[PDB]
Amino acid sequence: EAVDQNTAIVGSTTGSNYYVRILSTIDRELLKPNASVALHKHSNALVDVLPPEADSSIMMLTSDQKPDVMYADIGGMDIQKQEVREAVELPLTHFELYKQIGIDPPRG
Amino acid sequence: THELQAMKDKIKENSEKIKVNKTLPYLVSNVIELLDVDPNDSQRKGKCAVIKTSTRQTYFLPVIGLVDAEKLKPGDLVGVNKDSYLILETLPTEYDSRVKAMEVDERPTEQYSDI
Amino acid sequence: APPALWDLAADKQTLQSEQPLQVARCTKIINADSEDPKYIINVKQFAKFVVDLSDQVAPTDIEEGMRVGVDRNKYQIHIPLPPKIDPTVTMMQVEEKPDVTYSDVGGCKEQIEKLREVVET
Amino acid sequence: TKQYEKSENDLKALQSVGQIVGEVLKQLTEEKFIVKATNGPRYVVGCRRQLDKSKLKPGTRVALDMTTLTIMRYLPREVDPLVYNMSHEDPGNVSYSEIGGLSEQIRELREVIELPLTNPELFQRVGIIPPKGCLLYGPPGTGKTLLARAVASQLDCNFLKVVSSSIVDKYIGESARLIREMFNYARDHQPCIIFMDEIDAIGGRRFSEGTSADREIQRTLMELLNQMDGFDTLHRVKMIMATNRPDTLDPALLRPGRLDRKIHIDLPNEQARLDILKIHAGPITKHGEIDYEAIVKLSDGFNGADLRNVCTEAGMFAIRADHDFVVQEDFMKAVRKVADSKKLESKLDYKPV
Repeated sequence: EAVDQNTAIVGSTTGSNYYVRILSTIDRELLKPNASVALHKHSNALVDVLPPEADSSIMMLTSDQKPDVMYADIGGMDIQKQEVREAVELPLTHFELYKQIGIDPPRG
Repeated sequence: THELQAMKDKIKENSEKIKVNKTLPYLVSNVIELLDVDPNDSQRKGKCAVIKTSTRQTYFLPVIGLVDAEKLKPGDLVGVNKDSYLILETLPTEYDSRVKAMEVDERPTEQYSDI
Repeated sequence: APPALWDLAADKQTLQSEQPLQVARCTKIINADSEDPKYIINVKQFAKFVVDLSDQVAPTDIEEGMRVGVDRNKYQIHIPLPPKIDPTVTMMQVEEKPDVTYSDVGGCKEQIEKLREVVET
Repeated sequence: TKQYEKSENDLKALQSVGQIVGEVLKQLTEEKFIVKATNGPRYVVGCRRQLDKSKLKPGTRVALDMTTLTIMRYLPREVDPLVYNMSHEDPGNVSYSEIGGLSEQIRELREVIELPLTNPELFQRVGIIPPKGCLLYGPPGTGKTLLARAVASQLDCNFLKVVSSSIVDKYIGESARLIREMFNYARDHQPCIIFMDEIDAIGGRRFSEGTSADREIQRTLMELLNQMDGFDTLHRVKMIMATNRPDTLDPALLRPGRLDRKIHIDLPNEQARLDILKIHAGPITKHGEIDYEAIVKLSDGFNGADLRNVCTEAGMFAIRADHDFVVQEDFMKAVRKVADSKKLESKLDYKPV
């Protein structure tokens, strides 16, 4: 987080909270509450964050880079898919319908 | 033909520097071994090796330095000092304290012939 | 305060006696000695070193797997320290001082004497 | 004299410090690449001038400079444990015929393992999915460990044994990752084969959860599941599993997939024990008086090792007399009487399936 004007608290990638006066020309707009800010070599000064980001692990795909398996072979789970039917496609492709119905989409 | 003693003096002076820089074994370490050479993309030569530490770290180093790939596939206790990161000798062996020797005794002080 | 006044006086001699022996950290157990000059020592700081001694320490007087003092710059052998473990649950279990002597006996004579001949006799 | 100076000039190359290992994580620009030390600090550095990022890629094991930390050299693949699990060797091969029984245990495991390797077409000719593993259990009778050990040097090809002990890894028992770390080369060296003895104590139930050391267990199980639950095709690895009992493993393992087939051993028949003594009676030479069925009809309901060792113990009990060759007389006594003592502790050996 950013505690107050021109300074803020940050953990390193070694995980220790710090108190540093931030780089002068960029105070706020791109700093944000949660990001990953590149810290000065010697001082660990608050300078700039990532784009963000290329991030770190995984990161996604597993379909175009494989594998993928067709579900249409097994139809015995249809009633078990009835949830996933209404709980996946429209929740992702429509956030607006949940304003219209008056019911909030669950993450459950 | 008399320069063999002079070369013997330069290998005694430089091995005296091998006596001060072996480079001394102090920190205990462990190994990871591999062979490599670099074509580009000009052509050069060399080889690399990997290492463990007592501080859990790991390093990527041109092949040891001092003793060579002669032995071994990675073992224990490879002598290295701090930033030098070179392996002079591999000292045997193993571990540890009383885990090493559960009980090492001379023998029972009497013989079964009594009982 | 005259205790406290004399108490802060010799810190001069404590700071002068501070520089020697102060780096005796860390308490460290040894591992093996292959030949005369060489030793390998192991600590709980995770630091494990195959390293030499300070000349005040003789080879035959030292034991394997022995907590020792060391100057962690040279990683010398300063002095070995006998104790290892354990903490105050010992000092709780370990007890001292006397009280409640014989004469508190409620008249049992050779019931305590049969066990008085086993221990203090 | 000159070679010593060569080792001196060798040492003239060694004052240069060794670089730091690294894993390129991802990249940002041509001067900035996401990299992390093995101890967790993440950096962005510049490369050297010989490389192209096609020689790097994200998620790549690499090295960095010791000061500038610049990307310089690299190797794609390394690990400690892999090859050092390989080196256990079993005499035979011919130990195939030296396990005695049993055919449908012997022969079927060849069809379960061998034919998947050589002819996957015969799987797609019918259309059947290849079995990716196998399971033994017991111990009625015995030989689950040797039949494995025998087939390893018998079936040849590539095989890597998994020692079941050290996985716990003391501090930070996360080493379930090492199975992926082993599976990664199993996807590299493929095909390769894996035997596992003792899946049951690493088969912890978390039935009624308690203390701590169980939590690291059950967590080490979750990866074993997910590794076989992929998202991946392990078919070129053959997972062989045997232990005390096939009970505690919990149903997740007990289904096919993780447990592909059901194979086991029972008490070898005296007809098959007639053959188990031949491979015991082969290496031992005596006076030529033998009735194999004598010991087979006298000594009953045993195991191959139980028979052999006592049969050799009988020879050792009979050679106590210091005479060299021994007729079955002592053996019709010793093996008889000695195994009677050995069958006293045969109690409670009958375990659930």
